[PDB]
Amino acid sequence: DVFQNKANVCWAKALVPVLKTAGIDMTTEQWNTVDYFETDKAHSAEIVLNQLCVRFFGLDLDSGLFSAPTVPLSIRNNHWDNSPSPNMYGLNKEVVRQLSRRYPQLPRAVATGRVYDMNTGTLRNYDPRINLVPVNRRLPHALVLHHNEHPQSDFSSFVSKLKGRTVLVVGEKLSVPGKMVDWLSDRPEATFRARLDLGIPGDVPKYDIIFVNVRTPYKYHHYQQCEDHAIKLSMLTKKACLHLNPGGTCVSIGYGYADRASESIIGAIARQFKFSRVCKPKSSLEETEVLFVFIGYDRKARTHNPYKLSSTLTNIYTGS
Repeated sequence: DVFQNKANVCWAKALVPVLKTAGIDMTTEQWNTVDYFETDKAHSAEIVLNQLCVRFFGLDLDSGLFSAPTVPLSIRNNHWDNSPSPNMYGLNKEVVRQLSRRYPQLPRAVATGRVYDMNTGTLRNYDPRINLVPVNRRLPHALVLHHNEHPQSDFSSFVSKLKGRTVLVVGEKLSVPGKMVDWLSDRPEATFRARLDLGIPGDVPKYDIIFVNVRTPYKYHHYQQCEDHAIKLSMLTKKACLHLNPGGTCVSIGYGYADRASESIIGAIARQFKFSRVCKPKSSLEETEVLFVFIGYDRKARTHNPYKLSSTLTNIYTGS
């Protein structure tokens, strides 16, 4: 039983038959290379599928590699399962055929659940470091050249300088001088105590400022860190838009949008605000770290130009 001692990995479950269409059989050890499996947290089966697709085959879901409507990934009662729905996935053999000209051993990889090393064209056993980026994806901004191990960033000063009276801090505790601060976290001392992997609870009230004080560990690459953070942007940063007063502000720790989900999520958040920017205060030490800044929450219809935030991210990360 690969899911022994796990209570919150329905998503990994649901993925078994999807992954099986590409010959993949994940062991417990291999499942532990997914952060949320190891820490036993609620996750999106779809984001995880994209992660595994890249690691195994060096390609993300926009390649169409899993676009065959074979197995459903569905949500019922906030539980992932394979119950019938119009949200289906599976190895697409036509797509495999198209890709085989450029990637001769890819059909064998997807037949036998082996890693297609985009670097060598040769087959490997599973290792999350072999394919660090999807080769099919045009990255919307540059990624950092070097990552180092710094202490955590102290954002107290930054937040205290924002306009607004009422603050909700989500995640790690933060003192904010001169403002009222509610605290949402899974700790006994929190104003609102809840499991943050289940998102901002519906019964949390509205605020002037929401600061998502949540980090994601760097393991292999900026890409990995970014895609592991994506679910938190969905569950916290995006849900935070429902907990803002008119004209309110949401600020969130992030790592850009290297992956397709982060990009989509950020775009959908950005459209609900009059202003959206990215910055990296002097207090932000970890090289991949940035703050997404969303100012002036409204319900107005509005297009978003992703080139604005992408330009800024490229500048921050390349020192340009």
